[PDB]
Amino acid sequence: TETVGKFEFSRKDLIGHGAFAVVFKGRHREKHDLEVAVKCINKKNLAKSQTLLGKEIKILKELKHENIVALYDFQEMANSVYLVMEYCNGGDLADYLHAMRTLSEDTIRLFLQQIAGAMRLLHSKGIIHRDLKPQNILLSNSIRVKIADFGFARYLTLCGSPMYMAPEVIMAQHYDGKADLWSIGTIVYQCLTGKAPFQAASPQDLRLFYEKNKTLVPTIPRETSAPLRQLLLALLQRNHKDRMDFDEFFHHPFLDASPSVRKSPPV
Ligand SMILES: CC(C)[C@@H](C)NC(=O)c1ccc2nn[nH]c2c1
Ligand SMILES: [Cl-]
Ligand SMILES: [Cl-]
Repeated sequence: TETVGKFEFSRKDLIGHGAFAVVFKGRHREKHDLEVAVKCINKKNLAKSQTLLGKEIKILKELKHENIVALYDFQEMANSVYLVMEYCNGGDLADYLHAMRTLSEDTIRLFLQQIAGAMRLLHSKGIIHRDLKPQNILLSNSIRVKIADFGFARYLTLCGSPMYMAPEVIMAQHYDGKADLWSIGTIVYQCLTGKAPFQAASPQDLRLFYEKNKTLVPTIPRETSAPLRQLLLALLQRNHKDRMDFDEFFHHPFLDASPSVRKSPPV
């Protein structure tokens, strides 16, 4: 059993693994029923991992929201760094989509309302996440959504998953918070259809695709509701000048419950 301050964990309880972090389920050492997640360095990418976890500490100290993973404690050592965080017991959106294949528009609305709340705070603070993808949208059991993985966040060297990155980011142009809105659009599209809207054989081929095609239109199924169709077209604008801004996103009709009134749940 390893310890970080008043918290402990076994590496048997591996719950997350990225290029730049390994995450374990843990517990409070005094209150054994208090579950946590302990985010550690990935030694395969030590230098970068250390840098990113350091940055994440600094960002999350400033960010407190019900839809952003909470930071409870942290320790920074010479060759290692540890973040003690809110445990999310429902895995991530990547696992969920693999299992479900596609989500109902109602489920999408439920998750996106929560994302939108978190993003509202980022917007106010002038923070861009830059690495939004299904792997860092965490679920917790009434499914709560929490945005994680803030190591790449900046106030107004990125690597991750180019299929979720805005054209201006891929093309090494100026970007702002609207780059996160593109990412959200791609995620929403994937929840709806099971696939990313724009794919290529390689990151370089995706760049070439975005460079060549000054108008990008995602293929939205005929059966998609008018509000969701409109939202997806506006989020997935190639040129950020044309892309929906945060205000318009936050107040979009799709982010209101449909149906507005339903049955009370089965007894
Ligand atoms: C695997 C990493 C690269 C990343 C995507 N996961 C996390 O940062 C993470 C953070 C807090 C959590 N609390 N419960 N589960 C969690 C997972
Ligand atoms: Cl690559
Ligand atoms: Cl490439």
